[PDB]
Amino acid sequence: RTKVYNLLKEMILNHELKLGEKLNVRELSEKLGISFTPVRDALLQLATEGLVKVVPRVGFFVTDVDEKFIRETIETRIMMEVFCLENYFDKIAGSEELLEIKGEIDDVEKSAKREIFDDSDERLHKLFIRASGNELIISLYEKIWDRIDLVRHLNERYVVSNREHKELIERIISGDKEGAIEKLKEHLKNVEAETIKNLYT
Amino acid sequence: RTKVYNLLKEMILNHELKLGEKLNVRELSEKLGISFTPVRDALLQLATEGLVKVVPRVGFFVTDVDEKFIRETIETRIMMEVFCLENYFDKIAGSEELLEIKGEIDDVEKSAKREIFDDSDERLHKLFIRASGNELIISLYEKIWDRIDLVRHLNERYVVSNREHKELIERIISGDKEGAIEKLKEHLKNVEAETIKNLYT
Repeated sequence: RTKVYNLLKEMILNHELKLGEKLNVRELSEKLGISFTPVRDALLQLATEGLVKVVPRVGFFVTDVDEKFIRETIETRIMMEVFCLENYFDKIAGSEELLEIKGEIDDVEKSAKREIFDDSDERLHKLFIRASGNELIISLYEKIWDRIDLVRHLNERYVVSNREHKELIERIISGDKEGAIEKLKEHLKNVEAETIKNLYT
Repeated sequence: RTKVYNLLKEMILNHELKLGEKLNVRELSEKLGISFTPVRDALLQLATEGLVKVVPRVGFFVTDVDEKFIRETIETRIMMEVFCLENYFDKIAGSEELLEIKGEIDDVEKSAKREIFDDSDERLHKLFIRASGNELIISLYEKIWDRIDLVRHLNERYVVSNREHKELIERIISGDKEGAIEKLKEHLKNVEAETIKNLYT
């Protein structure tokens, strides 16, 4: 149930199962060599998360992504990341993980290696959330991050995002709370706009 | 389906199925008069929501409630409700729904009827979230409200909460965003403390 959930989610997030694609439990079970029941269980789990849609009298489909999808994700990120950066600022600023990430970011500034960036991006934003120690918020944000991953194909600006991340960390390290928050908001709004523009290719 | 899920969730939230109680799929199916499949489907969804726990080779149980559960809910409420009240203030202030809630509050103060209070409490806090128009945040908050309903038995201070709601709404109508946010945070912290204190009675 979990192995298969994780496998099917990976296939949706990396678009092996395409946005909007019709999903058939039996096809998947045969494709994956896994019985029917845990495939169905996993699809239902994915439906409650919004990555799968269940259309009465028809069946399961991979979610479509439209402007609303992107916008709702970004507003949710603003709400959660800002709350956590504001209220757990000193914990974040003093963390060993912030310094590791800072190094990754410097590496990207030189290499423009997208893979390192992707790592650093997930790590930085999840750090802000993890610092709360609130398992409920952490678990909710894991699913919000899935929505971000789903639209990664539209998020081309990584070189400029990396500069934004570099500056954000500098503000955090210096103690500039309000400046850090403003930079985080600017970054998220810039991502929103770029992501949406690329939706319309 | 969702109907079965709603019935079972309702039985948890009203403590027909007690906190920590072992849930038997066979027994539940027979009680509700339905096939096993949708009962199992519903329990698995409730498990992903945190209202049910799955214990390996043992089975399903209603969640227990402890201090962490309460605290994590309350922090998440502060996060979401403050963000929506801050960013959608004028929309909330001008809504007809705020005026109806205002009237229910006066009913409660005169009458101290709990049932009217519980309606007003859900309506006021959900109004703040609904004003965002963000369906993702609205859908997440629906499940956070389930966690609030689960601990209603610990939340005795409704007469004083109602007076806090009265002041909060007066601050919204007066146009004092900052004062309204302060009062909302105070109210939520006061609910937290007393719900926790009543946990250990």
